[PDB]
Amino acid sequence: EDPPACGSIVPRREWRALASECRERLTRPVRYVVVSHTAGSHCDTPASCAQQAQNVQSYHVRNLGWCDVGYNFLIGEDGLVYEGRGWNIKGAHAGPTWNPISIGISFMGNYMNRVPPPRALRAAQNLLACGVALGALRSNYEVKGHRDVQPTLSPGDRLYEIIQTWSHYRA
Amino acid sequence: EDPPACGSIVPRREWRALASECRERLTRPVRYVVVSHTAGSHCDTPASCAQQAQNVQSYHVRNLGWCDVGYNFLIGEDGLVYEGRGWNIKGAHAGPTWNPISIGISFMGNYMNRVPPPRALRAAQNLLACGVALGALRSNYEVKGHRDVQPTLSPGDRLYEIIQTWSHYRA
Ligand SMILES: CCCCCCCCCCCCCCCC(=O)O
Repeated sequence: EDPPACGSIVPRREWRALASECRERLTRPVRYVVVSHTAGSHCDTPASCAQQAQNVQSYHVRNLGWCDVGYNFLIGEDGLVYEGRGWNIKGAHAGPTWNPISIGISFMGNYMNRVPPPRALRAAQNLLACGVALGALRSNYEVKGHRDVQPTLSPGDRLYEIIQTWSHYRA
Repeated sequence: EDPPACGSIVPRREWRALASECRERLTRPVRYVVVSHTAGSHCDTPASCAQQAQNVQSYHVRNLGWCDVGYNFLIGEDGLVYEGRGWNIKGAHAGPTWNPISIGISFMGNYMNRVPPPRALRAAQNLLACGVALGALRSNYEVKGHRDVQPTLSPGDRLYEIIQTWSHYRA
């Protein structure tokens, strides 16, 4: 229901997601974007990646007791973006400092010794673009690695060096 | 014009397409979008869909002797948009009356007794928005079924019924 909709995103319902219980909202236009990797399994198909979105969310909700999967968005290697908390709800990916002043997107998989296909990178940037068009993101926006803000290897050596060559990337 | 690049499209190089020998351009902004199906085998993974787009292009160039894949864009059930002749080049999808004044989008598969998945419909729709934003399509552009402009079943009863419900569909 109620879809138009931008950057070709797989809606929560499409991926058979449990419902959110999160309330805290993000004050848009948002300034930062933090890229992480789930550090979980990778997947390269609509089917496999939906099952992985579930797996990630399930771990976050049933096990860490969170109100919803931690990320605002998840990127699959199938080149599709999966809906997490979204543009409006504050995420849980970067620590109390960074969670309310940024959107966090996560690439499903471990990218330490592996690199994400061009399509996933496309879906990523394309995702950010839609964000500006929406007022959710800030056109002047800045990109940061998960590791650029938290003692963590995330989003992986391989992927980390790519987002640095991104134009909107700041260190 | 309107600089920022739009949406996620799998480029030619990526699905391994033969080089295009087409030269006749379209006059921007285009007023019509004609939707068809390939009535060929469907595909639901980036991997399998790239092959299929190739099979379709192949069949058009090698067997029908066209300058390129007939469609301007192809949609896969993997939820991805496959680049063909693209926005600026007259295609070969709908006859001499319609090929000079329209964009042809084809859904890979036969949608007579199957509907395409939401991710497919979503990609197709997001693409059209991309066209508008770019100025390749009129903001008031009109979507037509292939059967509405030529005598064919394509784009399939199921998919035809769906596009009828689109904001820009005019029989
Ligand atoms: C290049 C970046 C993406 C731009 C693509 C065009 C954006 C138009 C599509 C916006 C979605 C239409 C509905 C409005 C949003 C909503 O209802 O939530």
